[PDB]
Amino acid sequence: VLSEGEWQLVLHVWAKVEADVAGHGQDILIRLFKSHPETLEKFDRFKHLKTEAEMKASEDLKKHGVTVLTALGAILKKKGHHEAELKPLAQSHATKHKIPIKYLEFISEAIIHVLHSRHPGDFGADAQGAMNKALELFRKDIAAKYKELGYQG
Ligand code: HEM
Ligand SMILES: [Xe]
Ligand SMILES: [Xe]
Ligand SMILES: [Xe]
Ligand SMILES: [Xe]
Ligand SMILES: [Xe]
Ligand SMILES: [Zn+2]
Ligand SMILES: [Zn+2]
Repeated sequence: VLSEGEWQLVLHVWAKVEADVAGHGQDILIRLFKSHPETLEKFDRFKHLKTEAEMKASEDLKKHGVTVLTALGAILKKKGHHEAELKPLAQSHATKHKIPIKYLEFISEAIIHVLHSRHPGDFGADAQGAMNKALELFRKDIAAKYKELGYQG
């Protein structure tokens, strides 16, 4: 697990995301889709977007970015005691959206990239390491639920 000092790094950085949830959310989803266009295919809602300019122009995509970061923020704020918040998410992503664990790894990389881009002064290697650990813990617990339900990977 994360040490107290590492959770402090994560939660203090997260406060910076909360100062502009829509901007960070938009940037993270665009970075995911550009870096890994195969992830687009999983969203019937977005698969029509073919270019980066189209992604930037979509109000619906910006709305979903808020949904994603609001859910992730609720989880991080539980400092690992996130069973009630994580369960519904693991269920829907395994059984309904059918999202492989690898794509959760890809979105974790996009989050780190955007935090670095937006906060070059604030988000040094120690915070980056701590954020990586927090997202790993998130993935580990989702993966366990996937395995339970017979999806895993
Ligand atoms: C940071 C990790 C992620 C969080 C916190 C997250 C959160 C959510 C939330 C809260 C919803 C709406 C409720 C629901 O259906 O459960 C949702 C919908 C969805 N998510 Fe995720 N998600 C994450 C990663 C991903 C990834 C990597 C993909 C695909 C590559 C994905 C695919 C979807 C799809 C297809 C929907 C349904 C969208 C719609 O048609 O309305 N999610 N996500
Ligand atoms: Xe996001
Ligand atoms: Xe998820
Ligand atoms: Xe994640
Ligand atoms: Xe972010
Ligand atoms: Xe987490
Ligand atoms: Zn890829
Ligand atoms: Zn707008």
